[PDB]
Amino acid sequence: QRTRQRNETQV
Amino acid sequence: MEIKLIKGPKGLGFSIAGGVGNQHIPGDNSIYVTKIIEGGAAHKDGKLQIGDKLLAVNNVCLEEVTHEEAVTALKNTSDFVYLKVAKPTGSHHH
Repeated sequence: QRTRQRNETQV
Repeated sequence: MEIKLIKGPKGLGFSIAGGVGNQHIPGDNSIYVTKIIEGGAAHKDGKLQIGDKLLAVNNVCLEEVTHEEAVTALKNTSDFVYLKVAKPTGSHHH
């Protein structure tokens, strides 16, 4: 639940 | 369409958004490159565009998976990434 939906995240 | 990236201290150097519930394009539940980070591998080698649909990473399927589940697959990369991209398939392709 760190990366999540309705938000982008850098890989 | 495949893009080999060298993963490093800035990661792969891009930001994705897509996946089950995080679908970037209405009707297309794929992982989409939403941002590209400065000096990132995908910004240098990447020849990648914001709006690209990731099919897979290291040929691990990113097709209709949870955003975090996908991001974890791109995160668990070291010094080499074989990025598998397609242009928006179930939507307006570009």
